[PDB]
Amino acid sequence: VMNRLILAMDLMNRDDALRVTGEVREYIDTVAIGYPLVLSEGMDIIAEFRKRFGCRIIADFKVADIPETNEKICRATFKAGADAIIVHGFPGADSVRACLNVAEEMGREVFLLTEMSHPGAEMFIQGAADEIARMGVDLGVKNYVGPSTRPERLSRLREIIGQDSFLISPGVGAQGGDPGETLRFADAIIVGRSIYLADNPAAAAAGIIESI
Amino acid sequence: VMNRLILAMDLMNRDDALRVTGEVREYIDTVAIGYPLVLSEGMDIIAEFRKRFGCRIIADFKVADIPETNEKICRATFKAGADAIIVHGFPGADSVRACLNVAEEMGREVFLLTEMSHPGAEMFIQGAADEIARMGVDLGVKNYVGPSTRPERLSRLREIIGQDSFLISPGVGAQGGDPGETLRFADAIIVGRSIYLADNPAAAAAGIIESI
Ligand SMILES: O=c1cnn([C@@H]2O[C@H](COP(=O)(O)O)[C@@H](O)[C@H]2O)c(=O)[nH]1
Ligand SMILES: O=c1cnn([C@@H]2O[C@H](COP(=O)(O)O)[C@@H](O)[C@H]2O)c(=O)[nH]1
Repeated sequence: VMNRLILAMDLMNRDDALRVTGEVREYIDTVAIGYPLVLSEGMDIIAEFRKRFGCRIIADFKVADIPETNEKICRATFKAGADAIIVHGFPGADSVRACLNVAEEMGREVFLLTEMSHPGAEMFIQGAADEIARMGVDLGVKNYVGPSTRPERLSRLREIIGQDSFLISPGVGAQGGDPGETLRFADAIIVGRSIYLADNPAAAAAGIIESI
Repeated sequence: VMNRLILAMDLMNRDDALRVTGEVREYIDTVAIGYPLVLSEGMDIIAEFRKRFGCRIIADFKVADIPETNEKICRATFKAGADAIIVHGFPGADSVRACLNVAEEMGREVFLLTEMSHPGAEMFIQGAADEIARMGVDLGVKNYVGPSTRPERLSRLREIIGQDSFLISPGVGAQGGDPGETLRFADAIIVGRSIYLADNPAAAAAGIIESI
């Protein structure tokens, strides 16, 4: 992705989300849109962003349901125009396969979330993360999400998925992760608050890019 | 699109197509892939390009069949990963609507080809072009294709579709169209041979961009 930087657009109103995204578009061509914005403004916001900014959109929906429901969520999300969707791996292989099947049918991509960046991830997710990553490899997953806040875990994840897989990483800035260190292992970093809550989002994005 | 320039990749072998596209990727982020490449290397080439170059892909398939077949062609094309498809308008409204319905279902876009750039277009297409464009407006089409070789016709087309519609235009360079003049009316120009047959495709792309 451009400058190896993905904007996590978690503002909850359309006007502010459009303003900040437009201000940083010269530095970023990929935006992660999640439920905070979608549940506040509707799924139509995805197509609006894609058209207005000409950016790729990753739906950060952390899909985590049974196979049948996962298929419906993925279909609705790709119908809305998303280029990719983030899916949790802890619910198991059948749930991930359901997402992969819809992405195959619709010409889109699935990103498998393996270990999360927040403190609570140490309770249950971290202990299953290596196996979740190996499961992804076994299913043919080529895109993964791992934690900026734990570079030793990001390194282990990169080890399991190989150099050919694409790995993106949130937890940079506000959560404590460092851009440069994270990019030693991840292909791109996801940054939300450090950019969208900044007094000058464009200056914040430019500063992150210059630091790397 | 980046630099308002779209590469028409009509080489017929994968190695040469990948080489030229990689050489000009710093100048272009949108590639039109048509049947010369797809019928020679397979539909899988679309996903390969999208991944390898991170570019948007327009399938320049000039869809021109009955509604039922158009739906199948569009479904197969979007399944392959194309972001948009070019559809002929001369076969009529039902044929275009079939394409629009599949694009809506799959979160993608349809570009309506209204008047073609080659000499033969004067025989039958030119006389129906204004009505084909008006039909597109009536159907809700927002993306159009018009001829670089006839700027007065491109102007008339822009007049019918309005300033809000997106208009791209082939026939630049080899066919005689001028980049600058075309961009007075079109949002982006499509260029094939002037770039892909050049001794230095990157220098050719850079030269077009500097001229505008
Ligand atoms: O393990 C994960 C997975 N996803 N995200 C998401 O990535 C973004 C990070 O935002 P931030 O830069 O403001 O902390 C938010 O959308 C958040 O839901 C994390 O932070 N950690
Ligand atoms: O009216 C039209 C519609 N489509 N194209 C297409 O646009 C490209 C133009 O290539 P060129 O720059 O090599 O002439 C080719 O893929 C061609 O099929 C035209 O040239 N004219």
